[PDB]
Amino acid sequence: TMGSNLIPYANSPVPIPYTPPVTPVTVIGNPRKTTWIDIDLSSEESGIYTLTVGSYRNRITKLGPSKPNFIIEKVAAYAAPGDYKVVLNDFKTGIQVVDEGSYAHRAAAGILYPPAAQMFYGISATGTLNTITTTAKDPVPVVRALVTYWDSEQ
Amino acid sequence: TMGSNLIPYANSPVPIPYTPPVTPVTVIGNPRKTTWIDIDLSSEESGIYTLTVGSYRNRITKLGPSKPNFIIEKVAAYAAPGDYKVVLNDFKTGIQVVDEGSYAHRAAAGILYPPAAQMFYGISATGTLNTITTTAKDPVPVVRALVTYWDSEQ
Amino acid sequence: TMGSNLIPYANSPVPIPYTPPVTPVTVIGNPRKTTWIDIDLSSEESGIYTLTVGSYRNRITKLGPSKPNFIIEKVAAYAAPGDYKVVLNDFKTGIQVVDEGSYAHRAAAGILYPPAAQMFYGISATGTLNTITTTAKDPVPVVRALVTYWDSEQ
Amino acid sequence: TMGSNLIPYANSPVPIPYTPPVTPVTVIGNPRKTTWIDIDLSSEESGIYTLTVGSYRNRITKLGPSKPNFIIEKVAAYAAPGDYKVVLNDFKTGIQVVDEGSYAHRAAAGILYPPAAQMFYGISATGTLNTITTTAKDPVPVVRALVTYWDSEQ
Amino acid sequence: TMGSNLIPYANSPVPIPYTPPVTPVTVIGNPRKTTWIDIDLSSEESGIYTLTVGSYRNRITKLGPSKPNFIIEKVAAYAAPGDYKVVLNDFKTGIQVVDEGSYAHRAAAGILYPPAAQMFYGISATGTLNTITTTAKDPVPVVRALVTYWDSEQ
Amino acid sequence: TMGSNLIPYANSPVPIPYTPPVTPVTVIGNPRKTTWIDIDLSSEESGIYTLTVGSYRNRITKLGPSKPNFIIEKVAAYAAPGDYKVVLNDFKTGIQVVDEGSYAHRAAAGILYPPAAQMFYGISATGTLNTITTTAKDPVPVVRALVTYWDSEQ
Amino acid sequence: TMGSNLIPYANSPVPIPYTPPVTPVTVIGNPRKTTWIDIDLSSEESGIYTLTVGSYRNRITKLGPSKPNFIIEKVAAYAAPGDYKVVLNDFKTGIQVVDEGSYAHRAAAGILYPPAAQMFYGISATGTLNTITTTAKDPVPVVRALVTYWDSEQ
Amino acid sequence: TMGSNLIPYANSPVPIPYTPPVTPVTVIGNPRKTTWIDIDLSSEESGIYTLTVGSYRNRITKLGPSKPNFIIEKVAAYAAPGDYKVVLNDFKTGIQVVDEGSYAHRAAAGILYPPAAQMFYGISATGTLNTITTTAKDPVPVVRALVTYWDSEQ
Ligand SMILES: [Ca+2]
Ligand SMILES: [Ca+2]
Ligand SMILES: [Ca+2]
Ligand SMILES: [Ca+2]
Ligand SMILES: [Ca+2]
Ligand SMILES: [Ca+2]
Ligand SMILES: [Ca+2]
Ligand SMILES: [Ca+2]
Ligand SMILES: [Ca+2]
Ligand SMILES: [Ca+2]
Ligand SMILES: [Ca+2]
Ligand SMILES: [Ca+2]
Repeated sequence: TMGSNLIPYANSPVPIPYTPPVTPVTVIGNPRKTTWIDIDLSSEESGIYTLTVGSYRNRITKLGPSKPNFIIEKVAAYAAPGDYKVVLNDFKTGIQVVDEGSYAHRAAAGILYPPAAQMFYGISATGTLNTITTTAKDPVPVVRALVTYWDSEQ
Repeated sequence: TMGSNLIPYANSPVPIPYTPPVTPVTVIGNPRKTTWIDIDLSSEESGIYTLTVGSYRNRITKLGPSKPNFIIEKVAAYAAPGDYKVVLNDFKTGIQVVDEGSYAHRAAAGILYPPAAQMFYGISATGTLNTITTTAKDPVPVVRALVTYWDSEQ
Repeated sequence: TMGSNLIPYANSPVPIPYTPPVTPVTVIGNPRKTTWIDIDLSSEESGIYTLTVGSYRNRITKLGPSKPNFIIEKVAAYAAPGDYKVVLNDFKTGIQVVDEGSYAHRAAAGILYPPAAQMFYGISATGTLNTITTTAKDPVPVVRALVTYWDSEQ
Repeated sequence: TMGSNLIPYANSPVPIPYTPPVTPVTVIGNPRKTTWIDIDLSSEESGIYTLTVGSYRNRITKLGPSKPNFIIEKVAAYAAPGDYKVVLNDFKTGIQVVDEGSYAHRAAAGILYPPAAQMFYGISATGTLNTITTTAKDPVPVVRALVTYWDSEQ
Repeated sequence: TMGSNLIPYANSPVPIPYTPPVTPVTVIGNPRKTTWIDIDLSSEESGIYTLTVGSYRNRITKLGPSKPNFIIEKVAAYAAPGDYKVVLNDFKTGIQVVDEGSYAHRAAAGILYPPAAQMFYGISATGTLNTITTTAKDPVPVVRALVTYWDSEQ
Repeated sequence: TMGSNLIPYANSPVPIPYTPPVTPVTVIGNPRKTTWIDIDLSSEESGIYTLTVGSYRNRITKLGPSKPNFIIEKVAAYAAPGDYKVVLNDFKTGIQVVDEGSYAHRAAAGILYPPAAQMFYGISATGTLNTITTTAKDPVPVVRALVTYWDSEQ
Repeated sequence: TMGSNLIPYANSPVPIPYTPPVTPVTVIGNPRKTTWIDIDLSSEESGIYTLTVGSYRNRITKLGPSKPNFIIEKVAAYAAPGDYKVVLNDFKTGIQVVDEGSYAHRAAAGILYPPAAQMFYGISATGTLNTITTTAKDPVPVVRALVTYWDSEQ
Repeated sequence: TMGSNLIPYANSPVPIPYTPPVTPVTVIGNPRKTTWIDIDLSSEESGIYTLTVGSYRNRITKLGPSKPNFIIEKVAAYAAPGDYKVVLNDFKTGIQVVDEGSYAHRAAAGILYPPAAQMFYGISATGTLNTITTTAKDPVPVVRALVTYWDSEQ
């Protein structure tokens, strides 16, 4: 069941011997993980919430790595649930998305980065990546991002 | 293709907007990864190489986590390729495996831990888990282990 | 026919009410357009016609955007229809294409940029991209390029 | 795959030559784009929000064109999500739509312009097109409009 | 058989006339070739063998080009056949692979660069790309790399 | 997809490890390439344009090799597009081809060398291979040749 | 029937007009012909009849060409019909064939030259190609040869 | 493959013996060849270009025979590619063909001689066969003729 070659498999508190392959497995020292994350977005009175590389990086250090490398496949910004507008933006290209929402279906603006737009951000990389703009005197928006992070240290 | 709901997908250096779900995704703060690892096994003149929890832990810190939790699903010990014997052992139960090998098919002894034998080892856990015994005046053996590690810090 | 949910559709000078979706549509603030363009190529006595980023950009400002971003998917250079040669070149890689033509089938040299060769050129980007070389004392060649342009200003 | 006639297609950072058509492509100097837009609607104490041609035009200049031409295929007005009423109107014909809504399904009034009702608005055109009427002392409504805009300058 | 349009094809020491196409073929001045290469790796007492861009370039000049451009699709490092370990690494990302091997199946660590990880290296590019780490006092490892090289000079 | 044996393939800027074959690949140090070329043919007032081995060789050095070996599989000579005649000839055998053409279908004379007529020309080889004869006071003809070139230096 | 495009074909002493192709046919100035020949073989008292290149050439001048090029695909030597032996030989390789025959089935020795053994003999080529050996005081043998001859003069 | 009766056929530089037929092949001393030819047509200010038997004969001596016999199966006259007229004529019968052409499809007038109109022309035959008439002050026309020539000398 789990590669039991010698004796029958049976879930029990007692292990099971097996014959592993003739050759040790090829090992990946710094593996990768694709997973959604949540970003804090401390309140801003300007109404403009800037997503830097430091932001994603510091939020990715809370998933385990200390000095992470990452890429971004998607970014969704959700406003507060009320009658609010959120404007998501890619700082380099200029792609701009808008959505207005109600209390049930809150505002949702997403940008999607194809493999040719995906950019690798190291520990020395900085700069602004995405920018969120809500009307001033509004709650803080909700940001979700699909990243592929991995350890840098070899 | 990648969840493009608004415009057609096309791999290019320019991102693609999309409509994310009505609800943010459920996020796992400390994810898990099942992967084989390799353990150093500094030379021992007794011929006996003890695998403690500190060993697996220190080798799992090199995969990214600083204070990891882990379990073990398998352990394979491979001797040097020559005419040598390796004896693998589970210290608690007493399961003992032996193999002798030639230069092509090197010695290979594996123990397999079913879900009821899998034990969760935290950062405060210690003790001896596995013990490898080779004849004295022999090369250091090769240890492969399938672990499921994850961050502990919340 | 056009999303008429309330009353029947009928083309007439009188509009038709409808029920739009529960949620406003996700809006793309700076949309993209993939389209062929034509570049002027002022006469050169050297016989060498250099295509800079400023060239494509100034020719893309005539499609509407003032400060455009763009990528290039293809470049075809066509010589004059007579007995002439055109040499197209990518300045960075070094890819070089040649064609000789007659009065019916004029010379045609094309370079094709796959998604990994497509490069994003902003408003601060400059440099030479493509180079066309015709024999001196020849008519000006004809350049066609498939670009994906979009507004930069957010 | 992308019109590769000479060599096989392979996504890589290196372009691909190809044979373009015998004749250059027919070029459209001022292309068109059909897309939804969002209109600001500065607060009004009368409760009546007038949509002029200048409104749509100024909101369409933010999509890239400086002096745009446009037509309108649809107009949806959404009120605030609470217990509110929105009245949408075509100023010329007199078509009037009403909807009352709750916090989940917010008020939604749409007018739909068939090809015989679609009117071309230039840069010299003015006048009132649509009129929205909400009860005084109410939030500003949300307007979505499907336009087909294009550059005017030749 | 080989495009014989005038007379029948027959392999003989006498050529065969034919009617070539109406238009000369489109010519690629600097063609590309994807092929595996072998890198020398002069002995190092540190046990660490650094693969720079100069390394691949100098090994690619022996395939014919003088000033080559190239990309890398794969890198496999093979240790000596004995009881040895090889650690392959991508210097930028941090991907790390390990393998231990016997006399028959020698150690083999490979990294694979997808089209979005493939990077174009010119004649002015430098820096470290891959790093191999073997225990000190060990034989030199064996490096195989799939490159797509092409001439730069136009 | 590209030989990914360890993890799933996904085009991204992050490489993919893999298990290469048990044995390094057999490497070809001086590879071959079959491709059409174009030859300059400086104007001649005699009306006779002689194609030596030096001609093909110097035109093949512009494809990358410095000291190339080559064979010839085909030779097509195209005259100017007007009302002209071209006479192609193999200097050794005596095969002679003629064509007259109009402005649309320009003159085209081709000779085709089967594998028994294909001759290997080294860097010490010289002599006349093909001879083109156009009426004096005529434009220079266009020569296309399918060669299989390869590096000589070992 | 014979390419009659204008009027119906009818064999009669009156020609038939037709529309020839848009382009004149590609012309072969020195055509080739594969045909068997017969060689005189003036009597020799040694019993040995040497076939030089001059022999085949002089016998091929009687088929029309003055300065011919040729290759050889086969050589059959037939002895006199009585009780005689013929020995055919290739002078370069050393291939030797023997046959003895009766009055009905006369001696027949053939050598067959595959496309890699076929050699092109020009007007400057000389040397011995084939050698026939009959017992002294015997009639002259009969030689048949399949040649591919063509004019050399361009 | 090529009549190999003794040993297997294999293309190699080494010949192959075979058993030829019991009887030598029947030999044709002066073979025939049907092939198109091109005729020079020195410029004429009258605008009338007369095709004698000497013309075809002298143009057929350049295909190899010195004193040839021939017949004619077809004659196509092509004018210059511009706006010109060509009139082809059979001098004996009186058949007259006309065509006017443009720059793409040049003028083309053909006469076709069925087997009863085909006439055998020896080395003593003379006279006018075909006559071409173009307007004076025009380029020289292009004549193609399908002949069946053969050696006369026995
Ligand atoms: Ca690491
Ligand atoms: Ca269990
Ligand atoms: Ca954690
Ligand atoms: Ca890509
Ligand atoms: Ca914009
Ligand atoms: Ca315009
Ligand atoms: Ca080059
Ligand atoms: Ca051959
Ligand atoms: Ca070489
Ligand atoms: Ca000749
Ligand atoms: Ca007849
Ligand atoms: Ca004869």
